[PDB]
Amino acid sequence: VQRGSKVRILRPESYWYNEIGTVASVDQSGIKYPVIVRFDKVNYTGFSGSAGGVNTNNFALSEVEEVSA
Amino acid sequence: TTLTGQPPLYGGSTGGLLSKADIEEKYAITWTSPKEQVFEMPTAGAAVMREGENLVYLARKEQCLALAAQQLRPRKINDYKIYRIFPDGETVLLHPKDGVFPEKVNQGREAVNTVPRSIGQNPNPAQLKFSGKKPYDP
Amino acid sequence: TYTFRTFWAVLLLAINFLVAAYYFGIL
Amino acid sequence: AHTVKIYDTCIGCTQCVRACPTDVLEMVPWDGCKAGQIASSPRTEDCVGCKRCETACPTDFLSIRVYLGAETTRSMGLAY
Amino acid sequence: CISVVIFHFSWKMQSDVWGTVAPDGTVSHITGGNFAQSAITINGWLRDFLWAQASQVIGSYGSALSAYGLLFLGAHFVWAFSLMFLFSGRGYWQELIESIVWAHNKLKVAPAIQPRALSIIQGRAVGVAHYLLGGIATTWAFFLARIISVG
Amino acid sequence: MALTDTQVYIALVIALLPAVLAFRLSAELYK
Amino acid sequence: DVAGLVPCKDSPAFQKRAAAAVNTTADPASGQKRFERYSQALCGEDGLPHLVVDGRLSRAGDFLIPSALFLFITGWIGWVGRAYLIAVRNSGEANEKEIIIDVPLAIKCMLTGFAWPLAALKELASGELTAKDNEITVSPR
Amino acid sequence: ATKFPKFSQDLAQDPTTRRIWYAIATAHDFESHDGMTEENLYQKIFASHFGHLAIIFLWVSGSLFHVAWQGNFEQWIQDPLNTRPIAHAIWDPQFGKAAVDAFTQAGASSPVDIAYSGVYHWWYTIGMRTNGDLYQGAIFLLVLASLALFAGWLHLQPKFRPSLSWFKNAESRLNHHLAGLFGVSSLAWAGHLIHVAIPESRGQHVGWDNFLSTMPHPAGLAPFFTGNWGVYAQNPDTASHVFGTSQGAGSAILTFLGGFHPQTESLWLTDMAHHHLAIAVLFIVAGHMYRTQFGIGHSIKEMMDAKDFFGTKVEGPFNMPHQGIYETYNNSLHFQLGWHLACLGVITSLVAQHMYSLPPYAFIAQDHTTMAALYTHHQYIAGFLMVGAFAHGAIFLVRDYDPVQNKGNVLDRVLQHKEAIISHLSWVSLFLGFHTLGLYVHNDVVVAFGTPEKQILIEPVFAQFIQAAHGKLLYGFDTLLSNPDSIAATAWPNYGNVWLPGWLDAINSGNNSLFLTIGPGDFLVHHAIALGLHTTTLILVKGALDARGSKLMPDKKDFGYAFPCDGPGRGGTCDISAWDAFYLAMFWMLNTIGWVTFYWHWKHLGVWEGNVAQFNENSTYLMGWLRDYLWLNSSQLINGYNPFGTNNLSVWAWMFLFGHLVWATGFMFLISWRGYWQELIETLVWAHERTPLANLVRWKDKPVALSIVQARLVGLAHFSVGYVLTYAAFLIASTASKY
Ligand code: CLA
Ligand code: CLA
Ligand code: CLA
Ligand code: CLA
Ligand code: CLA
Ligand code: CLA
Ligand SMILES: CC1=C(/C=C/C(C)=C/C=C/C(C)=C/C=C/C=C(C)/C=C/C=C(C)/C=C/C2=C(C)CCCC2(C)C)C(C)(C)CCC1
Ligand SMILES: CC1=C(/C=C/C(C)=C/C=C/C(C)=C\C=C\C=C(C)\C=C\C=C(C)\C=C\C2=C(C)CCCC2(C)C)C(C)(C)CCC1
Ligand SMILES: CC1=C(C/C=C(\C)CCC[C@H](C)CCC[C@H](C)CCCC(C)C)C(=O)c2ccccc2C1=O
Ligand SMILES: CC1=C(C/C=C(\C)CCC[C@H](C)CCC[C@H](C)CCCC(C)C)C(=O)c2ccccc2C1=O
Ligand code: SF4
Ligand code: SF4
Repeated sequence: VQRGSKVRILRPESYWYNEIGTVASVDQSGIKYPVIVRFDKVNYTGFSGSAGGVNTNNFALSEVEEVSA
Repeated sequence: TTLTGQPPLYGGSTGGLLSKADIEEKYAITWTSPKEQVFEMPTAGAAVMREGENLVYLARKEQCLALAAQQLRPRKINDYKIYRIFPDGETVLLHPKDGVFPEKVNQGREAVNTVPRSIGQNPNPAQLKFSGKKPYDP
Repeated sequence: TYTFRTFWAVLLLAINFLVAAYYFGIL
Repeated sequence: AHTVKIYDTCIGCTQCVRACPTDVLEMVPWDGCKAGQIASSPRTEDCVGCKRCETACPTDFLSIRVYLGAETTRSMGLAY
Repeated sequence: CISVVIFHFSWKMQSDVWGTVAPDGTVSHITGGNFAQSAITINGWLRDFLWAQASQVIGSYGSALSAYGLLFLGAHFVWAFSLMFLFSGRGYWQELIESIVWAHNKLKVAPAIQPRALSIIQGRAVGVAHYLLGGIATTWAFFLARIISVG
Repeated sequence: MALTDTQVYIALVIALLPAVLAFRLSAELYK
Repeated sequence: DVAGLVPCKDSPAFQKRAAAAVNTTADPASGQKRFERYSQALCGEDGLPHLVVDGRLSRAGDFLIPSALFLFITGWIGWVGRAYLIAVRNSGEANEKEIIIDVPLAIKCMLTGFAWPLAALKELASGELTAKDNEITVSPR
Repeated sequence: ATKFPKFSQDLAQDPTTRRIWYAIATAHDFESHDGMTEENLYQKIFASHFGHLAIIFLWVSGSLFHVAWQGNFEQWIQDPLNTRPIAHAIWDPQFGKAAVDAFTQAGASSPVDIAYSGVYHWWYTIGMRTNGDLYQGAIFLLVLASLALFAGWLHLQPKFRPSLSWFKNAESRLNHHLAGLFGVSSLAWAGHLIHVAIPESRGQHVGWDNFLSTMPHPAGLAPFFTGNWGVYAQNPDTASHVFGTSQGAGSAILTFLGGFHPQTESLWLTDMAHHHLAIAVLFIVAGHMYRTQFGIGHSIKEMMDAKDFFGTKVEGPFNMPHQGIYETYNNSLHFQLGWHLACLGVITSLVAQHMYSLPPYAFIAQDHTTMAALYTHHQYIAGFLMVGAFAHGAIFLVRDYDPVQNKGNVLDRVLQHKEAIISHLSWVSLFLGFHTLGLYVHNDVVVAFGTPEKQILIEPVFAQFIQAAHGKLLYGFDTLLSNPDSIAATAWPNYGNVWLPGWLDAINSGNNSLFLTIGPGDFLVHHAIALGLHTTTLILVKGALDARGSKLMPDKKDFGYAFPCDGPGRGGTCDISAWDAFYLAMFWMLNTIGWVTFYWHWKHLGVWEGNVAQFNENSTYLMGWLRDYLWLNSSQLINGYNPFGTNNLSVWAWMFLFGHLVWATGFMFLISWRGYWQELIETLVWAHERTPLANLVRWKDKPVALSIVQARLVGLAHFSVGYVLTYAAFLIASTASKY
């Protein structure tokens, strides 16, 4: 993928499964999960009572499907 | 071993050691303070840090680490050492083992209990029936 | 194209409306 | 003892090690992420099971996983 | 603590102090001195204080005192509503809100502000607020209807 | 009629046998 | 007449409790008009206006006209809300809009709920009503 | 380490009191024990079944022996409407003279308990007439329990341990249970009814001493090797028959009269024997279905895997994919348990719903308190069984469900659309709850303000039409079986209804509880039951379906069925587990069964006293349920002991208060949680260790607070025990102080 490409998540354990997010970076180095995807629906992550979550996560290229360009 | 350090000026408390310290195990935190200061003990109350080496015996490792994290580190003291002491007198260094604190990556440290997959790639309990195998084995 | 499920639902609806015709005195 | 397993989605943010109250986890070298470090658990005999590490973990789902198992004096947190 | 204190107060006044004086000067107490012999057993407290004196708040419908019977029932409801928040935990509620979110997502109606279960502390606080309101209001409606109809 | 003392005693003596069978099943299930 | 029920007119219990009508409102009559209205209903043994929910177009005013009234009003409400939620997801300030309602847009989506069912039919025709199952999140299994 | 528990070393090295508690709670989870293989697993299941069978036999033996020994069985035989059955004798040294006098009842000299099981009526209906017959039955069940114990011991002997292939033989088990258990046992019971119960009904003693020499029918065993069957039905027992005697006695042994015996007020015994014959023949036919080892037969696996309808495509049976569901059923014991508990709960509830309205036992409809107790008992057992069914479904889904072996089938599509399932369960639950609570509060409010005419009262005209369709001409529907000219009433081609006169008299003579008259109160209450069932189902289905994983916890399968939480991270995860959904649904099931039993009891009190207007006018608001049902009928219960003396209701007043105590004690475990109590026990440990003369004695296991799941279980158990004891006390005392 490439930065700014809307992509769908095929990671079942992920909060954003079957949902779209913009790619913010693809790591050029050979790591297992190079793609940074920034969503707008925040996570569950945080302590109990904390009003927020993360909107940024890491995925492999086999766990990300480019819908747009 | 042979733990050196003056006891901090503490009047004692009912929250300190019990029988478990004397027959099962106890812990000691030794640090060095540049000055005589005040710190809150994990067994409640104020205590006076002596200038030089201070030695405190606590009942749990977590009490020693809470003492190190909420009292020593915000008072710029980062040379503490936490030991486990057995009833026979054997002393084992525990917290800053290889000299570097655990939250700094240190060459020579090996990985224990690292699973080379994700949470989603864990097997199913139905396939992972009668055996010693658990869903998190490497 | 929904043929099987439609047939079974229409059958069940027909049984419902048959009991309704019993209810209302038509039958 | 409780079982702490570290999964390779770890980004090596060290947040789990900084949050452990009983010094169970440590950073070790690893070329699997940009940070160059993976969390590890050499001292799971000292694990109490508070799951502060999973609270501190920013990956989705968590790279660190605590599985509560057999209870000892250390894992029960008994000062007695 | 305060419920038992006000129960003791109500029964002791109604049995040994409050009442009517005759022209000759004889005190006819409201519950006729049952406290010395009934308030020593839990059965006596249930019978001659809680069963007996609640007759006024439950026969209260159709009069000037019907609202106290309505709030007696409504406060019973709020007290029992509290126990949902008190006995349960937010993992269940987050999991159930998740399927309701799926339903909303299907019809393109899931909101921008993500639905969450109440936090653990918030669930405890809602439970204790409902419990206190329900119990206190039940006792309040009982007390008011009983001592207005009889006193 | 009524139960006699002998019928009650015979009931105790007869129920002594399921006691031993229960003990045997418990000890075999324990293994 | 259905299920052993009688009209309130030839019901002795009904007239007995109508002879003791309470006054709900500040009308001098109040209960008299309540009871003369309730007389057309199907009363029973207790002399109370029992309701039948059966279609039964003679006794349709007991469910069916209120049923249509409720469904129209509540579907108006739901369509207005759906239209607003769909129309604020376009702006990136949606989360601000759900706590701070954009009132002109609120009235705009409010006033079009008068044609709430027909439009939904077109949506049911179109496919702009239900989201696809591959565009919505789901837990593992 | 300690020896106990042997089955789990993880608990054996535990140095705390928790080691005891968890062991008691994991002794019957054989699969999770150390050293468990499928063979030894299944063999332990088999022996535990035999042990439980023996316990059941000992229990019935005890009931029979105490009725024969300390009961008044024969005195109750001679006058079954005006004599109280005695359960057993009381021996409490702490009794005062007043409680000895108060419990000296039912024609006894000593303190006794009044039996409310209805066992006297069932034993009188099945031909037991003296104390000797009951004593013989007690010793025979003492023999049968011994045989079951010996069989359980034998099937763990090395030579007699059954193989796993034997346990996994569903075809053979289905055949031998439908035709052997279900068929031959029903045939034998029809044989008992014809040979013993019907002769003792007609005054004749057919004991074991003369049953070979006493023919059931005056010219018998000739008509049914000839097709002349009707000879056994020619003269039915007359409507002037006095039960236990030959006055007006008929001679038929298999009739289809329908309705009730008029004097005994139960169904006919000959009709029951004929029912059992029909059921036995049908069940032997049904058990003649599956292929075991003789070539002929069906096989379930082939049907489940079948994808051919005479050339058509078909995804499977009903064009629904069914591969591996045979394997899923037969390989998972928790799937089997959940299914069997659901079936058992359904039929237990059907037993409850059928015994009150079709009383099967002699004069049991006249013993109002036993009928109340039996209905309430069986409905609570049914609710518990349904909750257990769904709990084991959840346990199967966490521990035994293989998605590969279920890839494609019906279970997989359920797991596909579990969110739509749970969401529409939520919708119907909120629907029912909002509207039922609203109509009730509207009725309450308008009745409060002196206007009961403003009550929204909805006739249950659909169920009234069904009652009419059974024959009740009260509603004036003029439909099937309530019109004498409908083709359902006359059965135009065969003209073979024959049940219909008896049943029509039964339905259109209000002296019974066969399809009681219902009104707007019954409508509102039935919607409360609908709400309760839907919400308990919702909790249990959300727990089971989302037990393998959630969006909050997408690895919930790896943590097992029971775990406290995943901690306060990710927003907070209290009660996230599938065990915790069971724990939540138990309260809902208790509330639902309390609703059904409140409804049954208030309606039947209004029907038995004849003041049916009480229920039909006060059950529409909810102060009617508090005043005219709860406040009123407790009045004799609460005066079970008072400052003036003790009645015989002192037991039920004491148990009423005891149940209130246990129920409120559960609220402690359910509301206050662990870390408070752990910190408190820490100060107690400090106090004990620093107290002189007390530090000489030390604990062997370190005192810790109860675990999170443990105290959830403890609070639920206290809540349930208090719930059940309080309602049983109220039921028995409010139904036994009058009738
Ligand atoms: C635009 C608002 C809106 C719409 C179109 C829906 C629509 C739906 N809901 Mg939802 N809901 C809402 C708001 C809404 N809801 C709010 C605010 C809550 C929190 C109380 C919920 C909680 C909820 C639950 C628990 C469930 C649903 C379910 C459903 C579905 C079935 C219908 C139903 O159960 O009615 C019931 C809805 C309620 C009782 C919510 C109260 C109604 C609120 C007050 C209306 C909101 C209007 C909004 C505040 C103002 C918009 C106007 C705008 C111009 C400013 C349906 C598609 C069910 C489902 O899962 O699908 C089958 C279900 O189980 N909803
Ligand atoms: C101080 C209060 C008190 C006490 C201690 C008792 C005690 C007793 N009452 Mg009682 N009773 C009381 C108040 C009390 N009563 C009051 C206020 C009334 C109203 C006036 C009554 C009216 C009453 C009646 C009518 C009867 C009794 C009877 C009995 C006896 C039961 C005999 C028995 O089977 O034991 C066994 C106990 C059980 C089977 C229940 C125990 C279950 C527990 C909760 C769980 C145990 C399981 C667990 C695994 C065991 C652990 C291991 C264990 C083997 C060590 C018993 C001696 C009965 C009797 O006389 O029997 C001959 C009898 O019918 N009482
Ligand atoms: C004729 C052959 C036959 C018969 C009679 C049985 C009978 C039985 N088997 Mg078995 N089995 C057989 C062959 C047979 N089996 C074969 C060939 C296999 C190899 C595949 C098996 C493998 C097998 C296994 C693995 C197990 C059994 C078990 C059982 C017991 C079932 C549980 C129970 O006791 O409740 C009996 C239930 C009823 C009598 C009726 C059920 C419900 C009815 C329909 C409702 C009607 C009740 C009625 C209204 C009563 C009125 C109530 C009032 C009188 C109080 C039961 C006695 C289980 C067991 O408990 O082990 C000891 C079990 O573990 N079987
Ligand atoms: C056919 C019936 C049946 C069978 C064979 C099983 C079998 C099993 N169940 Mg199960 N279950 C059932 C019905 C059944 N269940 C029903 C009806 C319910 C609803 C309540 C449940 C809900 C359930 C849950 C939630 C769980 C099981 C679990 C299990 C497994 C382990 C049992 C264990 O060790 O814990 C033994 C439990 C105890 C020893 C505690 C018993 C509580 C006592 C008896 C209450 C008595 C209160 C008090 C003493 C009464 C005093 C009265 C007096 C004061 C007057 C086992 C395979 C567990 C499992 O392994 O999950 C994976 C599990 O967590 N069951
Ligand atoms: C009287 C006590 C009580 C009440 C009313 C409820 C009510 C409810 N439970 Mg429940 N529950 C209880 C006790 C109670 N519970 C206890 C003790 C437990 C064990 C811990 C449970 C465990 C439980 C579980 C596990 C679940 C529920 C669910 C539900 C909801 C289902 C919706 C429904 O069926 O009816 C409709 C709603 C009502 C009848 C209440 C609303 C009343 C009015 C209309 C609301 C407005 C109030 C009024 C205007 C005042 C406004 C307030 C303000 C002005 C101050 C509902 C709100 C289920 C659920 O959420 O479904 C998706 C769910 O899964 N309960
Ligand atoms: C978490 C729950 C829990 C559990 C399951 C246990 C369990 C146990 N404890 Mg422990 N304990 C606990 C909490 C717990 N404890 C706490 C919070 C403290 C304070 C720090 C202690 C301090 C403690 C000490 C010092 C000891 C134990 C011991 C024990 C063991 C023996 C039980 C006993 O002494 O009964 C005691 C009996 C009672 C408490 C009942 C009160 C008795 C009253 C005074 C009179 C009743 C007698 C009367 C005649 C009864 C009639 C009998 C009848 C059948 C004839 C047992 C396995 C003993 C042990 O480990 O042995 C080596 C022991 O020495 N415990
Ligand atoms: C969780 C889970 C589970 C469980 C489940 C359950 C628990 C269930 C159930 C269920 C149920 C509980 C059911 C049911 C049913 C019933 C039915 C379905 C019926 C019916 C009916 C009918 C059909 C009838 C008809 C009729 C009538 C109406 C009357 C007259 C006669 C006739 C016959 C005609 C399992 C294990 C699988 C696993 C998976 C998951
Ligand atoms: C006749 C009648 C009756 C009955 C009824 C019934 C039985 C029914 C049904 C029905 C059905 C069987 C249905 C269904 C369905 C399906 C679906 C699928 C749905 C839907 C929905 C939706 C889709 C919605 C949407 C919306 C709108 C439109 C607006 C607002 C928003 C929303 C989104 C909510 C009664 C007797 C009661 C009464 C009388 C009349
Ligand atoms: C029921 C329950 C919930 C669910 C409770 C929730 C979600 C509270 C919120 C409910 C109301 C209905 C939210 C209202 C939403 C809108 C503000 C409504 C619009 C209001 C206009 C109509 C005026 C928990 O989250 C929970 C958490 C922890 C322990 C126990 C429990 C618990 O018991
Ligand atoms: C009161 C309470 C305690 C304190 C209770 C404790 C420590 C148990 C002490 C019980 C003593 C040992 C007496 C128990 C007597 C029983 C009647 C005996 C039954 C034993 C069976 C094995 C037969 C908790 O530990 C706890 C933990 C988590 C959430 C809530 C709570 C909670 O509410
Ligand atoms: S669960 Fe607690 S003690 Fe164990 S590794 Fe995580 S933070 Fe450390
Ligand atoms: S907190 Fe999570 S991502 Fe960060 S180092 Fe620890 S395991 Fe890795």
